Amino acid sequence: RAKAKTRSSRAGLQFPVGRVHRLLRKGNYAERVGAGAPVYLAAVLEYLTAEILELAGNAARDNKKTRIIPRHLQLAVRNDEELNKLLGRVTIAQGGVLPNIQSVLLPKK
Amino acid sequence: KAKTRSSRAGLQFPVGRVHRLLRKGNYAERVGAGAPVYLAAVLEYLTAEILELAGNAARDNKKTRIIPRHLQLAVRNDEELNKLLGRVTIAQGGVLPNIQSVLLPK
Amino acid sequence: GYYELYRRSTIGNSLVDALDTLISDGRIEASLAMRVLETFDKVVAETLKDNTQSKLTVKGNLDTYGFCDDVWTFIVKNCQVTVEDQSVISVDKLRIVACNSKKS
Amino acid sequence: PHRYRPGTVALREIRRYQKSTELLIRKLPFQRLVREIAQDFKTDLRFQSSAVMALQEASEAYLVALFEDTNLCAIHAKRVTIMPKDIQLARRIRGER
Amino acid sequence: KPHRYRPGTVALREIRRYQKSTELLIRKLPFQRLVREIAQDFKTDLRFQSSAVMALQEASEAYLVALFEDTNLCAIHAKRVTIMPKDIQLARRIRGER
Amino acid sequence: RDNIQGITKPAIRRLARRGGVKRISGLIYEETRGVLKVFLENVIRDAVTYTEHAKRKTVTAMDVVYALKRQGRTLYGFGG
Amino acid sequence: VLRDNIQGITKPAIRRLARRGGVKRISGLIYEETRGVLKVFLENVIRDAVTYTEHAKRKTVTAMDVVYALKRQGRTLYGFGG
Amino acid sequence: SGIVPTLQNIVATVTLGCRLDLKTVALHARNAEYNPKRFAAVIMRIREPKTTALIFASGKMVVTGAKSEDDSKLASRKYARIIQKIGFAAKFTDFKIQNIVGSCDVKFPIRLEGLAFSHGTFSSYEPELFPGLIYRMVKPKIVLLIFVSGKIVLTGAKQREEIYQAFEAIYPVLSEFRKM
Amino acid sequence: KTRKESYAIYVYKVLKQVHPDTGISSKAMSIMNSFVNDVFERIAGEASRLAHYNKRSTITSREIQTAVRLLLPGELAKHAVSEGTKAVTKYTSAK
Amino acid sequence: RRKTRKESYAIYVYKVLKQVHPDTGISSKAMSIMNSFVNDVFERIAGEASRLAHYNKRSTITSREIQTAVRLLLPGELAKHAVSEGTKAVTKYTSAK
Amino acid sequence: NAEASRVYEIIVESVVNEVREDFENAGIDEQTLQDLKNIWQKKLTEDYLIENLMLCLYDKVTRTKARWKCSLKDGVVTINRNDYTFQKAQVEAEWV
DNA sequence: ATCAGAATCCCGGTGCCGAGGCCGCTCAATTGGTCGTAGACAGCTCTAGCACCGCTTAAACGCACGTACGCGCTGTCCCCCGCGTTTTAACCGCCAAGGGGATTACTCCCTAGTCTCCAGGCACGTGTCAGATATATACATCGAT
DNA sequence: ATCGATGTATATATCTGACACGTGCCTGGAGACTAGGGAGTAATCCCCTTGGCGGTTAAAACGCGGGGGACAGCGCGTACGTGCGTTTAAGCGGTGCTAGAGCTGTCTACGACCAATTGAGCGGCCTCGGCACCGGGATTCTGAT
Repeated sequence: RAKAKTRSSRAGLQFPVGRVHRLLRKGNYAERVGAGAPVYLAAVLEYLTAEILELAGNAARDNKKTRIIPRHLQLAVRNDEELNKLLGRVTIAQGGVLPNIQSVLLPKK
Repeated sequence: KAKTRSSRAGLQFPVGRVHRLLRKGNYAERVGAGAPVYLAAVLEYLTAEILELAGNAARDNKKTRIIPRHLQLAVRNDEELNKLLGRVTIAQGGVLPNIQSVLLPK
Repeated sequence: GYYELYRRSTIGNSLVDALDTLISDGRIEASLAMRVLETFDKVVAETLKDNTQSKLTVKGNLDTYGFCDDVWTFIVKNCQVTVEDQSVISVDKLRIVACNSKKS
Repeated sequence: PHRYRPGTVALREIRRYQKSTELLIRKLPFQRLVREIAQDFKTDLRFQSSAVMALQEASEAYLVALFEDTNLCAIHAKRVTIMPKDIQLARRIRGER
Repeated sequence: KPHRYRPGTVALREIRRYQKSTELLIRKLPFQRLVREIAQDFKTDLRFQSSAVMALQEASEAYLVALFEDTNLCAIHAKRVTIMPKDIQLARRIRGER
Repeated sequence: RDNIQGITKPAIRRLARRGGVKRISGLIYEETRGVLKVFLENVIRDAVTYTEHAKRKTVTAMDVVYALKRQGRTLYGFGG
Repeated sequence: VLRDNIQGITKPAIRRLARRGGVKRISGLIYEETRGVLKVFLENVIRDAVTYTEHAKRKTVTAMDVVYALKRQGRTLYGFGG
Repeated sequence: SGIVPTLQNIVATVTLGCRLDLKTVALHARNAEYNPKRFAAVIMRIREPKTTALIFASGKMVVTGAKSEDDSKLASRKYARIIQKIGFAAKFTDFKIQNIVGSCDVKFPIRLEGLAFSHGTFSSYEPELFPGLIYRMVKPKIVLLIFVSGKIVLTGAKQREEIYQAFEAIYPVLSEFRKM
Repeated sequence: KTRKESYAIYVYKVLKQVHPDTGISSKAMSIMNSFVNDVFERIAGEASRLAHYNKRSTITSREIQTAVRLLLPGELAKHAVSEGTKAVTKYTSAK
Repeated sequence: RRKTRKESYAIYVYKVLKQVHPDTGISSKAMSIMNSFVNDVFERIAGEASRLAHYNKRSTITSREIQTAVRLLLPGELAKHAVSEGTKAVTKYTSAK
Repeated sequence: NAEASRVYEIIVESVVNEVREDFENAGIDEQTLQDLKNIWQKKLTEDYLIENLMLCLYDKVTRTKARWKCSLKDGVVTINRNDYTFQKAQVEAEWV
């Protein structure tokens, strides 16, 4: 019998291909799930995770901290246009808001 | 002799088709016996509400045939169905005749 | 392709008088005469589209109207007409004949 | 001669086009615009006539709803004329700008 | 005379402070009690997980802050700085909540 | 009861300051209390419906998250 | 290759759409702003509809493709199939 | 009561029994109006009374504008005489009036919003579309065009005693909503 | 196939039950059919999510009832729940 | 007793984080947010692919439906990069066993 | 009558200078239209069931209870033995 | 421009509790092999989408002019903001009971699955009538004469 | 005030095409039966929620002066609406044709499914370091002169 080698290592991913396949099969999405569908979906999930993790780690470095907290995820999502569009209807707990003051409210000389 | 499930439930909507669509719609791996009966009853009631208010709107326009304009008037004048269909566009429905009071002449 | 009712005018029935006089004099014929009349029709159409400028109105009381074959006809009694391009003329009776501007 | 007060035939137009139900944009220019837009996404495309009609229904309903919000935020600014900033405010509050 | 800031300087300082921070701006026990009296209208003798009330408070505060952003923008559209309730009606009406 | 008055004037001022509001009229407090109350009625009504469907007596964080996702406004960080 | 058909959404058409919306008085820059808004709206809907069409390996945009593209955007349309 | 309605308009139709080629009657009959792309009937009017006719190709024609039933019958006979002088085998038959129009005034304003509230079974008032109530009286089959100005106009009858009975029936219910 | 499946005749029967003198346009029938498919899909999706949330694998009358309470506004929800329970009671009684 | 297993993407998000920022940590609440994000995006893409398979009368969700759902949901640059990553992973998975 | 004199002058000049080619296809002479215009100018020296005349083109006809409004153009009136030419005309009368 | 003062930032010690790594269990993913059927592909059909042409005509467009409304300025006044003082209840910590969420075990009954029959519903075809259109009459309303 | 123009209601005739209805038929739903797994129910347990108590402290409530913004009013000028005549392209109607939708047949690879197994992944324990707090000095911003 061959040595067990996980599907995520075959696809070169960190996200679980097998767990995504099981969640697709039990999720009642279709009566059949293709072989490459969990691979592709796990790759897409890994890419989106990596994008938010670039932006949140950069937000944490800019705040001079080494841990990503909800504020860093909030800043990461809102300062990027496409992740803000993807999470437009999404609120992040303990994330706060973007620092934004309307220019007419600024004092005048 | 076979009698349909809609006649058993006293409905006009097809219980059998709703059961088939629930089974083939990939909603759960099993579908209860009372689920298509309940859902067909709910669909029939909502159809009855839309059609009653649309028939009233058609009588208001001196018409004996429901057009999309009557369905739009029925949906938008009733607040319950307006909340139900707030994100729904009705083709050839027009809008409600609403004028802002500021724009009216003095 | 235009409306053929302008021989009922003075200029038109004088042309038909001229053409059938020359027919009776024995050099022209019906084909020449008819081509004269449609050429007359085109040139009266163009001269009335371009080189008219006066302003003429008549107000009166109507006797008999009518509308058939794309032609309005009116009879107006005791009508007052005025001329401006300042003379007002009183005329007891006048008849109005017209056809639609866009030919079909 | 006789001339209407400025705003009266405007209001009668509002009443007429709110009473009516037909599509307000000329059908063929809208179809040409849809073809032009679709050339960006995929070449030599085809369209069902019902597809272009569905697009026109949706586009006109979207613009009429947007103009209702635009009129509301123009009235909110103590105006009756709608400005482009009225459309920008309506679109940003709606969440799309 | 004691030092007094001009009207609006402290307001801007508070804007910067509360936009820099992330904590809940409503006291937790009053919100707790408000959630419970609203929940009495739907089902008597209810209980709440602490995380449930915290989720409700996060959602309510995010909703109110976004509503105040739209309220501020539609007040500015009226060439104003103070927000009156007509601003809140305009924001909720354009947002399809009325 | 007075629990809607528990959403105090300084709390509404702080929420508006996070929203970037520089000046607040006096009627905003009652208006915001009404808006918050109807929002909470919708979300708690859906959460209690989710709870009663599970034959539960405690409103879980899942019920609130699910009710909010039904409302179209998705909350992260509380599970789901 | 079709070009400059956004101007086919004429000034009177935008005025009529405003009239149905209840607008009494219209500025002059409203027409250009509305043309831009209509353009971006149809790019969104037509991009989604062409994506739906290409997934079905078709070459024509079915009316149902437009209906699903509208439903995806929350702008549900009744009257062209469900 | 002490008021009798005044008659305004009578519409009546008369069949003739033959098919008509209306082009020749348009050519040979004065005051005739025909446009095939607009309306497929000729329209002509006479001096006595101020009334019109709508001759169709099927021979069925309608007379409206008269103010008395016998003089309307006389006008229909005159139109039949016109088409007989034209030369179609069209004889006078099937005379029946379709509707009579009566008007009256009450000389006081009406709390007709309250009348619509108290009589919502047959009342319809919504102001900017039409400023007059349309009351559908069932005994007899008469519709009502009433206004706040007091101009009581009612129509839908086949005989004058019917509209008289409708007027005396509506008289008390309009009288008990005298505005101010 | 050439076969197409629709809720046209059922909407027509409901219309004859409500107003037994009033017709309906084909375009209005298309709107009504799309309305029924939309409401069916919304209630079925909510019931599917209810079944998934409570780790159940069946759609029952309870799932549809709770989905109706979630999606329909309050007075419509009350009447639709009453209608659905009445129909389910009649179906089980008649078996 | 011993409570049942609660599956989460916590370890996978952490592995991705150690690849993308080798020295940056993450709090538990931020991990809960990222878990909710992965669950939400999984549900959105899977639901869109489910509807895609239902529309085309198919009963199988393949990589084509996942790709089209990704193109439908994600904005443009995110969509094209996610399609690139998914295609790369699928061709690498098929190249191996 | 000055403008109308110019009208018939240009119309007779017009007719005589198109009719060259479609007369000379038959090909007789030009003296015929010469003395035609000569004698032409000599000429121009002068019951309720179915000369004064006006003749033109119409645009629109509307009717009230008894009154019409009619906008009339492209014609020449024949009245009072003084033929006049108009750009626009309005005809309104009562029917009593 | 400048200075007193208040608010905020930079730096360091403390410390504490939560992130991260380790260990053990266990169950879910993996490997392997079978089998049914979903779909990929070929091929035919025939439908409707595109392209063209011509006529009509209603709509768009350009222009001209008046006017009313957007916008800027000013005055007022009032009502929110900043701040000091008093009160009050939020919050933290701790304890304690017990309600119910969660888990496990067992049974049973309810639905998936299958086979057979038959009729409900849909495609197709066809009479026919609701509505669009047009006329005439009476009445209300807006703005210019 | 009169009145011309515009909009609305009612009775009637015409014409059309979309609508309601009759019919075949065929495929999907109902009847009948079986099996097995999900769900209902009972029992347990333990944990998390509710409730209370105490202090203490920061936040809320209240009062007050004042100044800055809201709002009303006024003026003006320009941009927009109204109406005209001219231009133009939409729309209707018809014809042709062919690209492509859509359906059918067939065959094959692909995915559900089942059994054995093992190694990833989750719960649990423990630890140490990253960040919050406290405290002090340096920096920046603000109001008045």
